[PDB]
Amino acid sequence: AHSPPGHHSVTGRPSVNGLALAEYVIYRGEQAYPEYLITYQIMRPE
Amino acid sequence: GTILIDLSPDDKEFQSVEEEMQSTVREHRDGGHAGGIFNRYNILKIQKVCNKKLWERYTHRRKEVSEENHNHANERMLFHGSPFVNAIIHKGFDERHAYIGGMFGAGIYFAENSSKSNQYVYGIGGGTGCPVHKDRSCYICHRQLLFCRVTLGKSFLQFSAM
Ligand SMILES: O=c1[nH]c(N2CCC3(CC2)CN(CCO)c2cc(F)cc(F)c23)nc2c1CCCC2
Ligand SMILES: [Zn+2]
Repeated sequence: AHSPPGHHSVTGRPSVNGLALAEYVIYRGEQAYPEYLITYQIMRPE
Repeated sequence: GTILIDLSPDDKEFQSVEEEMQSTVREHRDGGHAGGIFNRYNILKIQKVCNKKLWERYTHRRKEVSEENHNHANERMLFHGSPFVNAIIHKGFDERHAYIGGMFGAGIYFAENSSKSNQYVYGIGGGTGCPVHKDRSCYICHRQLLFCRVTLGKSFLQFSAM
């Protein structure tokens, strides 16, 4: 797809869950660089 | 092309990135269905991704965007989870493979919440979970996220009902 006219990205901002942070969309692969690769496990709540 | 440099846990850069991972975990309205049930991660490794051609492609576009947005690249650091993280670190992001079913159009998606990107490491909605145990909440199998430099430029603000 293409970004909205005159824009380079979309900010998707949750307006109901006040603790949910934003999500972002770009439409050109050249607008992101994969800088860190993080290897992890999720931890079982104790 | 791509080289991966291991960061020492005693390095402030490692600790800084772990802090961004840990502090952006949130509860998800699916009760953990997609990404599993957890409040924190066990970080096993953090590697710097180095690729001169991909970095040059990125900074060239960043300069273009900057000049089109009152000299402001609007560059963020954001998370990306994907089953194809290995392809991404070697080939770069590719808009030919946008997320078609995203709420904000067919594009490349990133999150401020690490735990939102964690919902995509094993596939859309967690897929069928880890390949070994078929468990979206597996505590044993290793997961991988990318922490990415993202140029937003002039960003269209779309409020969502989430
Ligand atoms: O970190 C995020 N990653 C994503 N992905 C990444 C992976 C992707 C789905 C979208 C992409 N895709 C197309 C070519 O790979 C594909 C194909 C598949 F078979 C499985 C699959 F999981 C995907 N979406 C989001 C966030 C955080 C913000 C919210 C949305
Ligand atoms: Zn597993």
